[PDB]
Amino acid sequence: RFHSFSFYELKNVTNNFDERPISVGGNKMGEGGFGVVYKGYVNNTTVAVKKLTTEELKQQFDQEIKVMAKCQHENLVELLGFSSDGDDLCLVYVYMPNGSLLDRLSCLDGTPPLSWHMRCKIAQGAANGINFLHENHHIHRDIKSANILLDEAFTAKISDFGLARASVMTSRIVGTTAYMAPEALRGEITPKSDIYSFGVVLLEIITGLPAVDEHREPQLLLDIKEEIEDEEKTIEDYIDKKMNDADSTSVEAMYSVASQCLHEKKNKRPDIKKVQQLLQEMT
Ligand SMILES: CC1(C)Cc2cc(NC(=O)c3cnn4cccnc34)c(N3CCOCC3)cc2O1
Repeated sequence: RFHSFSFYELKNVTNNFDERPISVGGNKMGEGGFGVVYKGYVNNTTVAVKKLTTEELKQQFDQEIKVMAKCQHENLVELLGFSSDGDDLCLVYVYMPNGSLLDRLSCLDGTPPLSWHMRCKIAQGAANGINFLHENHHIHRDIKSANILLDEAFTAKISDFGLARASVMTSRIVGTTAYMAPEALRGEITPKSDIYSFGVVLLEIITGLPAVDEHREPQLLLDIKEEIEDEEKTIEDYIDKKMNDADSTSVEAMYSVASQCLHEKKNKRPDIKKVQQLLQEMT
């Protein structure tokens, strides 16, 4: 039971959708690729209002709402309402004060680096969210650090279910290439591909490096697995130098999970329940 807003009500919430930089007194918070996300106030509740071909975008809008109606969990973003009355699409969520894991890993706008302790809890939280989705027979298809949000306590919240499928190959290959498993690039749809993408997220957590950097060797973060396997680099060479509380044993444990997640044969990867347990044993 979501609150069916009119589009006009959401204009009064968002100051008729004002533009950019929130770090210097603005209201627009960010963009993923499907919509622009605005900060607003419904009574005293802080909200995030996402303003989104038409048929494909309308299908993602309906799929977001359908997934959110079925799936409530502390490690999933909470949808408060929607509006689709006058040929315009909006999604209103509970506000996440600490933004995305990507933003916090990059220390965007002067935020302090995440500690190893906090990074372990974020990894666990994200895995619990993905487990819930998979337990409810949903494939996310776009797991990445930009889609893991963080509340006031840095609890991880999986977001953006527009591309999700309630589980075969597909014609239209979707996802972010730096996170995608080989079989996903070939066009397969499977929960095993979400596991692979989570492996890339775990590498971002360990290293603080972006998943892709055109100005680096190797350009794709997933390729450090091969460097470490061939012993031309070590895990210690890549560990984020913006932490001071990272013990070798637990970092090695998380890397072992990331390595298993990034197995190139899909059927050799752990399922999400095993990933959850391995991260639980790490802590
Ligand atoms: C000002 C702060 C520091 C607080 C804050 C919150 C959110 N997001 C949300 O509050 C939010 C809640 N549900 N939701 C759903 C989709 C996108 N964003 C959200 C985002 N996002 C913008 C879009 O890209 C992802 C990060 C950035 C951000 O920076």
